[PDB]
Amino acid sequence: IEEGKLVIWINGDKGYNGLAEVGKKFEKDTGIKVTVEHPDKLEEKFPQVAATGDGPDIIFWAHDRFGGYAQSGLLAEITPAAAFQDKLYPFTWDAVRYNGKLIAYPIAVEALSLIYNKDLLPNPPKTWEEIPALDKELKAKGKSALMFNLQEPYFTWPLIAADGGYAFKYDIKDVGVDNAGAKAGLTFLVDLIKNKHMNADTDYSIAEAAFNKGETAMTINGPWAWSNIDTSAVNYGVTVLPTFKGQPSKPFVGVLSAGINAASPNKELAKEFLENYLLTDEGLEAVNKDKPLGAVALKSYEEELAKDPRIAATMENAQKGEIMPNIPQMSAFWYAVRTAVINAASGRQTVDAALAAAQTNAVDLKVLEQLGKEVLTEYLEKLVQSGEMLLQTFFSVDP
Amino acid sequence: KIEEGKLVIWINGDKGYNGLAEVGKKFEKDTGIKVTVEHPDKLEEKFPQVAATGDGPDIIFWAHDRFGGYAQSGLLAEITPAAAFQDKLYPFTWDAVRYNGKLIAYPIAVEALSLIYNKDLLPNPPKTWEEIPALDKELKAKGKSALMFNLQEPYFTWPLIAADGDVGVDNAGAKAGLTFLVDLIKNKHMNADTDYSIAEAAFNKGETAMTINGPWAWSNIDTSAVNYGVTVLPTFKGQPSKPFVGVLSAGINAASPNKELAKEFLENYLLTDEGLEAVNKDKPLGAVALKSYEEELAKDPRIAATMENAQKGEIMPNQMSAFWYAVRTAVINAASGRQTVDAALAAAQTNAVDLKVLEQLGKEVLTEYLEKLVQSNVLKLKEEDKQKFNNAERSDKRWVFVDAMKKKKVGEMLLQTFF
Amino acid sequence: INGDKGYNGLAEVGKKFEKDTGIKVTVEHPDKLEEKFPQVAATGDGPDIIFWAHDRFGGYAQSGLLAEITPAAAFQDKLYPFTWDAVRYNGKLIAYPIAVEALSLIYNKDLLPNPPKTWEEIPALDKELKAKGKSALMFNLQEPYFTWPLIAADGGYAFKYDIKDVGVDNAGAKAGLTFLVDLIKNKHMNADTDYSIAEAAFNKGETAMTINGPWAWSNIDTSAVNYGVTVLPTFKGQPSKPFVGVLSAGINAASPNKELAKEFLENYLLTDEGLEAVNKDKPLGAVALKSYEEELAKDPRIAATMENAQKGEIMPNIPQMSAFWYAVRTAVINAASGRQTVDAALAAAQTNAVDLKVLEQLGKEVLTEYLEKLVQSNVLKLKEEDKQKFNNAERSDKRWVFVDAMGEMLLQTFF
Amino acid sequence: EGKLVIWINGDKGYNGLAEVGKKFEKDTGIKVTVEHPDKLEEKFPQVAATGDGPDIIFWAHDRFGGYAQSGLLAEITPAAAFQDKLYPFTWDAVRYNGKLIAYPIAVEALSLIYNKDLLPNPPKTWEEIPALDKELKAKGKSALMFNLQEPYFTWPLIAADGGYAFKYAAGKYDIKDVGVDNAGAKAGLTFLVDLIKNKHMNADTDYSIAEAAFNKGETAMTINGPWAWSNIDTSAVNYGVTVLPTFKGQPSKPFVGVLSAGINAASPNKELAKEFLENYLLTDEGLEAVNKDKPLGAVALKSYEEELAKDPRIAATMENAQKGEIMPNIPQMSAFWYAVRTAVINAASGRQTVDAALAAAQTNAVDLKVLEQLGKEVLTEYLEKLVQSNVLKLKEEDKQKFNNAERSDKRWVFVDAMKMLLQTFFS
Repeated sequence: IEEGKLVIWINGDKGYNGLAEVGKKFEKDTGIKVTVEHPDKLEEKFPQVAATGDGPDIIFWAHDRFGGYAQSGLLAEITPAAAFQDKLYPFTWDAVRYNGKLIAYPIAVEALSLIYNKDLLPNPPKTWEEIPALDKELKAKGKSALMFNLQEPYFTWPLIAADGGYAFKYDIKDVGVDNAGAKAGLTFLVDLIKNKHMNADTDYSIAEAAFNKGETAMTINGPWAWSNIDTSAVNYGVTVLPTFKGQPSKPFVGVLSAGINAASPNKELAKEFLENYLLTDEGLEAVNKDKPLGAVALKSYEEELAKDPRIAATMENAQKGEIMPNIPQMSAFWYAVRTAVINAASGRQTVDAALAAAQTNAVDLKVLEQLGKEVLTEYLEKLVQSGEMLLQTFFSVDP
Repeated sequence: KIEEGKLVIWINGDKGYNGLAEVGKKFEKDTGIKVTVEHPDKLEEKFPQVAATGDGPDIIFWAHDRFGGYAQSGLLAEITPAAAFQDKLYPFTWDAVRYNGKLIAYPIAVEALSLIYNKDLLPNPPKTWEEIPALDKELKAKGKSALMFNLQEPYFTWPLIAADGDVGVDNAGAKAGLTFLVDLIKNKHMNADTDYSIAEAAFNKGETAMTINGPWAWSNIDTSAVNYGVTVLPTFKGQPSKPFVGVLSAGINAASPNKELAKEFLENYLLTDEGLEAVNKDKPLGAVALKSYEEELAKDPRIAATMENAQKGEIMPNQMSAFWYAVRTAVINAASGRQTVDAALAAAQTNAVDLKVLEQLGKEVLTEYLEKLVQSNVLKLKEEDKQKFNNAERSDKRWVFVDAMKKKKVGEMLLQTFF
Repeated sequence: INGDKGYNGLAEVGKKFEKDTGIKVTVEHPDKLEEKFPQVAATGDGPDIIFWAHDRFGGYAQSGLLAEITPAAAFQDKLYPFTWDAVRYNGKLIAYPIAVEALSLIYNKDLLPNPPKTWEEIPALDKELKAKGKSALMFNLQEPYFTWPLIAADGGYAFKYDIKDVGVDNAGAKAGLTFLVDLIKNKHMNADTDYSIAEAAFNKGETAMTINGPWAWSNIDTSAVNYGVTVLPTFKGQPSKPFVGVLSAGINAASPNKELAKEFLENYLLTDEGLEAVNKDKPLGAVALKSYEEELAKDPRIAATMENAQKGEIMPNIPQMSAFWYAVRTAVINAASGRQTVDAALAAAQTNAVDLKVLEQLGKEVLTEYLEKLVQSNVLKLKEEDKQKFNNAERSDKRWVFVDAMGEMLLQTFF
Repeated sequence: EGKLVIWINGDKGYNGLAEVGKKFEKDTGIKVTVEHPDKLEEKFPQVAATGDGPDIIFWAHDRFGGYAQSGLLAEITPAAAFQDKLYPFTWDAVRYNGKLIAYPIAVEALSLIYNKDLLPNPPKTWEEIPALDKELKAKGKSALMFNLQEPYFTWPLIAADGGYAFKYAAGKYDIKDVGVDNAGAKAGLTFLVDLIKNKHMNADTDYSIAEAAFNKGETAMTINGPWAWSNIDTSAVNYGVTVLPTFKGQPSKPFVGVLSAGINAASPNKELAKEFLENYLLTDEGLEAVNKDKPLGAVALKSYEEELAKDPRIAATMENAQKGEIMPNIPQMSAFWYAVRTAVINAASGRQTVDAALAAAQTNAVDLKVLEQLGKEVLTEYLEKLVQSNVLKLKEEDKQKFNNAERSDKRWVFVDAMKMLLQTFFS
């Protein structure tokens, strides 16, 4: 680790030079050089580059895959002014809340939104319960109402959690698929499949191909999919997700966050650059020019971009949507939802039996996984006397 | 990506891939079957993946070091070599390729360690290990050393370790060889930290009289002058040194509709007095499997020495851990001196069988991990592959799974988290 | 033999089997033979024959203690078909069925002169019997040996005809368990009635009918109740599936006389007076031999014990009672307490069963190599030929060959 | 609280601890009842984890360290002025992690016991043992017989020329530094087994074989502690104990255990002990009344040890304890006991050489405990599935208690929830 200057590590999602273009505004006005770098495999270098104290002082990544950094406790806290915590939506600071204090800075926001063909469906439904009758009307014209990815729990969980449902009780303690409100949401979904308003084999590609070829009226996707539906000429709107039993569908919210290192000796100067330069109207648009940040959580700027109705509804779904879990890497809980949807959609179990078995099949999958990690930890500790070769030694030929 | 009527062959860029191209189109001239010879971005792994989904080479060109993984997964078709064409290939050059009573493919080249000496520093090499310390006695007046080879890899050390004489790496004769190896180190005829880079760099500049290497090194040695000879490895106690012998073979896919014409290329065209030399012109094969034309090369005394060394050597181990790590740290500990030679052998043997225990409880825990994934049908894998998973016996479930996963949602991230 | 069946009653061969043959031999009953012979042949020694309950001989067959047995087609028709499947284990017969045991509906002829033949009569007829201060039916529900007959009454047989995880989530176990729990919500029966609470209810005489086999018969004799026993009620046109325990004679695999054990068991023990002599000391109950069983069937309860066993369920051959008992254990208590739905309780207990049995053999595997390492280091100084025996035993039974070597059993290193 | 309860092993002077304990009719007006349950050291941790048990417990110091990691005890509060009245090395014996744990009572170590009618002056070196046994074998006897099966008896000679169990670093016995493979460990070990291969000793002798042969006059010497003394006074031998012989000029180092006591962590009366201890038990007549019943051997206090030292047997016990060094407190000591012993057996059998049997034993030991922890974890996760499934009907207060306990002792907590499922892994 070095002192005298500040740095930044970002990928090719958002403009690598837009941040540079805002980068030298800092050093032009201050004199502290800010190098801006884009390491290949950023999410795979940081806990490596930081655990010994080296690396950046600040850094950028998402909030959904952020459960590998906070667990090793590295990102230092920030005492932002109350006047600063009032520049972004009050619910944004919870997405980067940990142990009680801060862990990074919100910049923008990402969430699933209801996408509908405006010519096929001029007024999209606001209610899940009215789509089966709507679909029957549309299948007589050769179309389907709603087609989105049923394979990944990321898309299907909002409806399963629509009735009094949410990921955690606030921290594991157990898998969160037990509540009887998920029975109601999962029942409705497996019905849309068994009554043939939906197919259980619909993946992301099939749902995307059906919408831009104009074969379906609605689909579930995020701002990342907006690029490919504009190549097609389908006239589409973007609105809030449909409600169920009166409660709104709440998707997962991914938020890019500007964390800063605890081994970082330029703590404050990193605050001055992010708070007073990056995180206001002038800084983001330098970033937003090279590549769009999507909806940004900064009230000042979001509203002027909220003139785009797609970006405004993307955020509206995010404010209601609940925060992407701090226990992730996509396992445990993720495994219980997916196996519950698959077995119930094919009719092997009623939904009551499916998610009850799928959840204890999840917790007992991770007692096997962590058991296997230990014997291999003991394996690895033995040959220390002398990363994928462990696959051909254990997936070898002989028994 | 499969096809009927073409032959596609894949080989490392180690080997002349142009040579096979040279032999390839001559095939399509006398026949009409257009052949394509590529050396894809690292074929050692890409093959098992694309084998399982059915595509890939019709003929795969490789050694019999790692064909364990290929035959038993069952996607390298069985062979039918006529008896009239048998009787030529060395009695032993198949034993290496013969797996599970049935033949996997046909061997081409044979590669083995050979004692490499220059003729400038000493005219005629010593034929046994025990006299090396005495000859080394007066090669330092000039300032030079007699022998430097790689001591880190068991591939080089094991020929001397087991030169004298489950069972285990700890035996009465393994002491003898190991004891002689480390006593050379304590007298500064050799150093425990000498690796492949140091040993080859010293001989190629000519301050070492003898080395132990294979024909893969001869390219760099030819390029760096040094008038050198190649002979049989030094004897220990009276028993010959037995190096690990790789035979480089030609596997053919089991998903290939053209398996008849795949042989037609290897049998009557590839392995001949002519087409063999065609690939070897651009790539030194060392010794070769055919006999009608192995002895042309045997005029070259360098290639003859490796053949005599290969006929005495063992077949490489085909399982890439345990015993290999036992011999490694047994040599490492005793060479640095911090543990007695017999203390190192005892400590190596218990770490080895404890390595295999810790290894195969992981394989049992692993087999349990995927038995749970197939049952929950998290994958939606075809009902055929799920019952076919449950039909296969316990040890091969791991392979039936991943071939029932390369098919297509992916469960490759579930498995790569397990490690 | 053991001390619960006839030692001398079967030792009376010297007076018959042996005289014709000139082959002197005779039994003796070591006490607590439960887990005591698993190793006298683990040598090649041991007796030629052993009798004991069919509970679990499969653990003593794949480990190589029981050879294949020779019943002729004419001799197999001398015993009931269902008892051959008791000792039939992976396609081979490893023993000779002698006597069998099963549940039966215990009626009494004063409250209800004609007992119910189906299960749906008892909710509707329990009414009559409810009011007057009693109850029509009640039995142990806290251990699945009693609850499984009705739960599995509609559906597949599971064990009669590979053994690992047939599964309890079948739609029939729903109908069985749903009907049973519907009996509790209508208060035809209460959720907390195990063995003694159920027997004391019938031995203090405030319930009409019960479920239990022959081992309890004497307790109803002493308490003044006039009862018989009959066949269990059918559930949805299909008979109930009570667990059929069998007493069978297996003959060792290292035995010297493979065919002399068969010639004696088949033509001398398994004949009318052969099994009789031991039935004189013993109420052998229902016997597998159709010839004599018909004469014991004068007792209408042995005929009912038999009839319930013919269509009954064969006892778990392997160590399945580790997962299955537990699978059908936790499924009932979680469902009867209203904590889970019948469907949620079945699939959970199903998957809870096979994933804890996986942990257990895994714990067996790491312990086996833990104990195996202890004998390679000679830390215990095992008299050597107590240690070749350990190294040459089957990788599974190796952990009990190690107990042979020297009661007291420490190992408390794990606890 | 209100009363004082004592646990002490049944082999000690437990009732001699009542005469001293019944003398509490002074200002304390509090009574004590001494109690001697067997398996006591096993039972205290499991019941004191729930907050019950005696106030003070007399036990060897080696297991007090395994207790205090779980916080089964409480902070000690000795004054530094009275700390000196004991022997300063005994304070390091019970000092654990940087703390105190107990108050020293007795010092216990091995010593050379000889037959004077057979052997008038003992040898002071191990090197002259083989020549002395050569003379006694001519007369039908042997020089030395002691238990070779347990490394506690063989450790003094294996450690003379610079052998140690775990190296004391700062306040801590270095666990990556094992001293059973040091130059003098080998020097002591071969000489131990050359005694066995030259037929001077025999690898089959255990404690029972040695004790009977020594008290029947069949051997001239034996190695034992103060516990075996009374059996030798019943014997017909005129015996005495003395220094242990030196090896290569250095004296042997026997393991020094101290019998001492603690004050329960959740105990309701912690200050009430401290007097019984600090002021009473530990006074000249305090230990005299328990040495009255069953002798304590060497005591940490001076003014009564000095009275005891006039009998040369306890003076030899204390002196052999001075050159000996304290037994570590740490769970890895069992891996030490396993490593040293399997090395002795295979070296005494000629099965392996001494350098070879030592190395094969050491990594056998830690590879064995690797399987132990792996066996404890699959067990721990296995019983978690048993209580979470409610198969054995508990919940009430016994279920969340178990689940809130830290994972490491989710076992002991579970089988003290037995208000049955035993060795099901042997089926």
